[PDB]
Amino acid sequence: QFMNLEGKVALVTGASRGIGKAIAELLAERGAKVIGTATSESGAQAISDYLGDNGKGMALNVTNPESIEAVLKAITDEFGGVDILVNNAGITLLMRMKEEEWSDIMETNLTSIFRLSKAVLRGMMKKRQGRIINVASQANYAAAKAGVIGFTKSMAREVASRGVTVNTVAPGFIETDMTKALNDEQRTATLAQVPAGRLGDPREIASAVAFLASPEAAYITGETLHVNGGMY
Amino acid sequence: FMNLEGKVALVTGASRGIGKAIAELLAERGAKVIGTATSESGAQAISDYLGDNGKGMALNVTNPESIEAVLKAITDEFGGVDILVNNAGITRDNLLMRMKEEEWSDIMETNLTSIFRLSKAVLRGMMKKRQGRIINVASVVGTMGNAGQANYAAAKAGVIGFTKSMAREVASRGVTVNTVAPGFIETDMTKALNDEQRTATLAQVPAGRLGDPREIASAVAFLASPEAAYITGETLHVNGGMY
Amino acid sequence: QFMNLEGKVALVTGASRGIGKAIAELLAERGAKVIGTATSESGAQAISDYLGDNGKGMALNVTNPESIEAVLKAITDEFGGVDILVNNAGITRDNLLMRMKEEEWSDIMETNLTSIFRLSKAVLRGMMKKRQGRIINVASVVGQANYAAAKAGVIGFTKSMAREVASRGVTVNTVAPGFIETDMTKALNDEQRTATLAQVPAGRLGDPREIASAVAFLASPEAAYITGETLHVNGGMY
Amino acid sequence: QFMNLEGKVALVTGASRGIGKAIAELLAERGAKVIGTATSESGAQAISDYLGDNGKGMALNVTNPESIEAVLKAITDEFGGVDILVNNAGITRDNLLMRMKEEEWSDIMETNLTSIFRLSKAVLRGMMKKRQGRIINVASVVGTMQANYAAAKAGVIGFTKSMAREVASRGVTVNTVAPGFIETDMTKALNDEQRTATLAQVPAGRLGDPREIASAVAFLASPEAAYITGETLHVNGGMY
Repeated sequence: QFMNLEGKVALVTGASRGIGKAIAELLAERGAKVIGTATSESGAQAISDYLGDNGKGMALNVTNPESIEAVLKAITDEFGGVDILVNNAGITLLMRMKEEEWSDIMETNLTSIFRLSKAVLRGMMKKRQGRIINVASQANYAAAKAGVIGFTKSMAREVASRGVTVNTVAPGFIETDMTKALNDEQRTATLAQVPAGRLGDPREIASAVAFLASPEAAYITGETLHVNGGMY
Repeated sequence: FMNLEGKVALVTGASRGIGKAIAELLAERGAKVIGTATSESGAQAISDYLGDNGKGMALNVTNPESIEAVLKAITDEFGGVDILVNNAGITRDNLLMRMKEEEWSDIMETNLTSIFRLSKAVLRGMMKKRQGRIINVASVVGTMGNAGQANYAAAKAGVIGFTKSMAREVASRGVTVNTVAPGFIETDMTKALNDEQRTATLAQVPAGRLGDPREIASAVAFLASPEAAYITGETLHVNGGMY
Repeated sequence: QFMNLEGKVALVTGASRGIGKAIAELLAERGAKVIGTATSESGAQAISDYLGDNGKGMALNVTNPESIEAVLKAITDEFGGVDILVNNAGITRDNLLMRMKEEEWSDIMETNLTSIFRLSKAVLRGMMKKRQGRIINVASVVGQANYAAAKAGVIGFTKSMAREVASRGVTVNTVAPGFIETDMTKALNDEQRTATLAQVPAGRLGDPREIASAVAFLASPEAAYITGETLHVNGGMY
Repeated sequence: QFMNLEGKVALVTGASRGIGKAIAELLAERGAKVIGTATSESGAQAISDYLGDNGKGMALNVTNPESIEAVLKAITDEFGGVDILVNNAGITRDNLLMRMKEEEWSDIMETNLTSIFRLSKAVLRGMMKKRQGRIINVASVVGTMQANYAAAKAGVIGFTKSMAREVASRGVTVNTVAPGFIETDMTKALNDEQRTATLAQVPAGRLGDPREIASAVAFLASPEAAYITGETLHVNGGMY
């Protein structure tokens, strides 16, 4: 019965690969009915393929209110409301950083948190039980990440008394298809920053998320959990 | 000592309270000061209190064209901006659960994206001179404390994230980038409360009084001075011990 | 096989009651062989009584090097080295600074901060030889300048030590409880309870088991990339 | 009248050289009557020599209650109570924890942390009587990084925040200044390749000057910082 998610419906945004995928898979293994999202239909189909009976994939654009609305309705109709929301969808030189780079980061990595969070909150508060977990893996990225943490603390305070927790997981350097493609000199350089002397695995971010999502983390909210091998 | 003679300062949102106190103190320390308001009459009132020590200009920090025009005018008349003080603290209280998306994005544009635009527009000049100061001032906390400013929390934290990150890119060229974070400061709204209400709001503040706008000004003037050249990426809290 | 502690030996200091006890019980339930401590022999016996075959209790004074040494030798001989150390023993000596006495300061430093240094150093060699270890310090957010100093110190020690030992497979973390239901809170009047809950957005006190869960998670194989971290369990209080 | 310290009595512990000295000098230049301390009498005499009329030096061991008491009495008798306390005295005792000795640990605790408790408490009463006071802890320099010290430094910061909350309502502020890599006699004695390597950690691309720590201290000590308390002011050229 320990950290068991039977009966819970989880929505994991941006679940095609790496961290997102590891999270979706672990939540399914712990008993959740899982809905993972991608930006395209084929993306959504690949997610359905790896979840099989434990859930399904859907197409979602987190910068589009209509897409958000349609996806939540479909989830609600087929599975019941979202109990666990994992906001993992996101994207990535100041003297030349352009207006569009800045605002795309704000919309995709920060405002998306606000929108999705607000769209699932009413159902969670009616049930008196809920989990929102933001995964926050460059001045534009930094501002948005810090904003997600500011939002997390502040919102946690408003919704705690209704049984909903709101937290952030902050990965360090994690082994991605992108990290694997770097050369060995670059790999060695990056690891010099990490006292543990290795990259993290996506499954290690998944574990942190699964823990916060469980009944046994009910008194943890407003928290940033760092998973970085000692890097900061 | 903490002398700003020969420096050109732009203080956004200098009509009243904190903004005004800052613009006045920077003028008293020798800076040529340009304060801004959203309207022309606003700009005129600023000109009126600065007299010889500077002038006021109309600026909308959400409008690139307004920004460009204002910086050109400053550059032509005074030379580039040496000190930029961003008022990044124009908000009214509200709960995250109550606020709608338009309130959210207006706060983001006015309080956070404005910092990015203004900062980027003054940086080239500062880096060419190998000397510069950018100081972001967060909003005052009002009657409803931190709970009341949940609407601003993401923006405020973002300004701090931007500050640390950008400080790192520009430090080697003699530009510092810092934030001042006021606590509960005396405003017209707080003056209007009764004494029982003041004490109640003050129960959060160990110092047992509200801060004066001049105290925020001092902190800003210190960071803006030559004697703070090794301070950057920092948030300086001026809050009488709250939290 | 998930968050399973089979084959691991855990030492939980100060396990007589509340948080300490919850931790020792949960670690046993997850498969660890657990040694819990108290300051007296009868304390140690009560701990043996609730662990039964999953471990035993021992008398330990964390301000006494000899006591530390004797306890570790006994653990090592009987069970093998310590794999998991939970530093939970601590005390309070509240008072206004203007009245605070030398002894109230130094007892807090010795019991709540230096003890972490001593116990941590005494288990580290074994853990580094195995390339696997967990050290978890439990620090309550609880006239407290002495307690505050010591707690901030434990956090500084944690971050700094984590950096030295990470590359040898040992993690070092802190769990920071907020207001938790203990014998002390149960004894307060209803007006005082309502006042303390006004500080907590979740609107209830935490359960000792909820601190135990956090500790058990960090102690598990699945938290191998988490180190130098403070995990706050406080219902939103900060 | 700006950041003026005329009429204030300042005690700066550990004022023989570097940061301590720069602080004592600056506070004197801003008008304070300054008492700087060293561990020996000749140390105290050198301090008297550089302060001349603006103050004097005294011998003090911050791990010895009797020494603390004697020094405070002498200050009080001759100058009046301490208005500004700068706790700068500290040491390092480096070592990996798996080899660090009990005495290294406890000497650091006593010298860098408990000393703050003792000196702070000893000046507080006079400060609260006047409804005006400043306590500033300087939590010293990183030196080509120093692991033993981290617990004590973090403790000083915890103590600072917690104490600030108790005494704020009586006009006393309590803050910390946290220097980064500062040019000292020890940094001067590194080779050039080592200096370059350290500076790679610092975005500003140079070491700080002791005077720059002094400025931060003098600001916090002034009337114009009356609403700043419980704060750590970092002076590190962007390092971290």
